[PDB]
Amino acid sequence: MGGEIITLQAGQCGNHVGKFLWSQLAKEHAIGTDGLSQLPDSSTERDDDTKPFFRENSRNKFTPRAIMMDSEPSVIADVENTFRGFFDPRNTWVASDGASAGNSWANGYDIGTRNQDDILNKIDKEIDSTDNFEGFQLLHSVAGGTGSGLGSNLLEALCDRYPKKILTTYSVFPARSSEVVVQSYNTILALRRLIEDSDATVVFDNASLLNISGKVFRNPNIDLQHTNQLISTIISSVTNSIRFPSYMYSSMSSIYSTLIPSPELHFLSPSFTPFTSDYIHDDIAHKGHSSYDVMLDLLDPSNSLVSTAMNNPTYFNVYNTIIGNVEPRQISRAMTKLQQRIKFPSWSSSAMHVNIGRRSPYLPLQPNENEVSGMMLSNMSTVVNVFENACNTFDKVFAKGAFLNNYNVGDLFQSMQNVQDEFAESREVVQSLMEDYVAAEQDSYLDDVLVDD
Amino acid sequence: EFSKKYHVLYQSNSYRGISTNFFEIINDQYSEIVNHTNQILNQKFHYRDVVFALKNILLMGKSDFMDALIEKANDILATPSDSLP
Ligand SMILES: Nc1nc2c(ncn2[C@@H]2O[C@H](COP(=O)(O)OP(=O)(O)OP(=O)(O)O)[C@@H](O)[C@H]2O)c(=O)[nH]1
Repeated sequence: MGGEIITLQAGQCGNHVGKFLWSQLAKEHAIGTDGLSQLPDSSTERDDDTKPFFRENSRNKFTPRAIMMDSEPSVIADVENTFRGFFDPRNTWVASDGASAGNSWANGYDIGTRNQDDILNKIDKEIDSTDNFEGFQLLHSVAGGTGSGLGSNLLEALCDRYPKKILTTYSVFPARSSEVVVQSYNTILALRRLIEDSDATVVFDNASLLNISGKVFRNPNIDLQHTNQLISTIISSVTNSIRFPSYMYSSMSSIYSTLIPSPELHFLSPSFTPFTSDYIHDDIAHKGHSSYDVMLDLLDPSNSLVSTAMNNPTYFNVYNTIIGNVEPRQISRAMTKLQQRIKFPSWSSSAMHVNIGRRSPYLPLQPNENEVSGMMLSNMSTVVNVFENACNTFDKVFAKGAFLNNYNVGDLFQSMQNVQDEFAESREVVQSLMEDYVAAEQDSYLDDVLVDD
Repeated sequence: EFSKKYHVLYQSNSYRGISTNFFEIINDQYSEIVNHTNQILNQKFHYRDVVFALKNILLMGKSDFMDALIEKANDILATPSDSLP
């Protein structure tokens, strides 16, 4: 049931996190920044599997199965120059359309619609270079308007172009916005398509990112690159279940089976202990923690990568993947303690799920204090809170219609009325999504199938 | 070569009959030959590797390969297999 997955870099943040993720994967699989595997191709026995994400043209070279898409050629050229020969130049899309004319979602949607033929041709060509394919992993960067529009365009193309492929998505939300109206509008327009077509979506609120980067790093000033490093390490840890396949979860579809209770609830809440492959990772051997402490930290709000807003939060699918030399008795003890310390909906007796991963034989081994790490993903309704304030912005700005002269160009509708209607429809869609999420927080949700048969 | 060596050894130990030298030569012979068989089996036959392969194949120790075979032959398994060439 295991298939290959292709990475999709959309927007400047998307391209940066893709660069960081591919550098992290090259570090784990000893591939480096040159595209040539740092290990000699004479050792055929490899416990990992680069094939789902690396195409192998020459025996020592593994080309990352990813496409670089952006409107700003400067960042693409920079990433290509840093990663000499690592990426494929034919998979770098810029459309030569110049810089983005603003941060409007409509601009990105238009630049994706006009150049849809080229990107679809590139995607089909990449599919031709593979045989067993399962789905894509899209990086939205919804904080940017052009990036969000491009992501929505790719989603609207791939939903009907490949309905038999599972499409997971990664939306990065900012903490504070200089003009909350424009970014809120872009995120709402992207979330509309996320609810419509996206099969799986992982949110990334930048507030917890800034907090963690200020806590674990020594420098008080926070740089965007090592912040994207967090998301890249997260994506590598989650993909470890396929790159370093375990004995329980061996396919992204199987992973989403225990994480997607229904196509409606497809937004997850992440959490991760203090990382070890980041820049300032020397202050990790002084923690002296165990696997039970790792699980506690995974359940702690200080290690969640999104705005917690924990006011008796309802969980739906709590799962975790633990990488390192893990002990089963500590796992059982942690499960016992957490089942006594986690709110569960009374209509479902399904508890949290624990998975154990393996460490790479070429990754730098850490001391016995932080030698084992873990990632946690919990289906929580509090994610809509991240949108709630956003909708609040909508609910307090849509009465007038500011910045309307910028979403009228590019899209198919130049009139104010049609754009207003589309925004009202997107607001209604996100309202219905929040209503579904708040109804899932009740037992009457499951009782709906009991009252009628 | 082992037979020739320990035969010369026992020939040197023939005048004693039943002695402790006989027993210690037997013990050295057993230890050496057992270590040698273990080495030969782990190198030329990959004993522990064979055990790992059997655990991953028959005991389904490798979920990835099992899922691969399942997605490969699900069409044939779903169809009746009364006649299998
Ligand atoms: N944390 C973090 N956020 C980023 C980073 N790069 C971009 N972003 C987010 O993206 C928003 C700015 O938009 P861009 O990513 O540049 O998208 P754009 O404006 O269309 O520009 P291009 O993507 O180059 O076309 C900011 O509000 C950030 O939240 C990054 O490196 N780290």
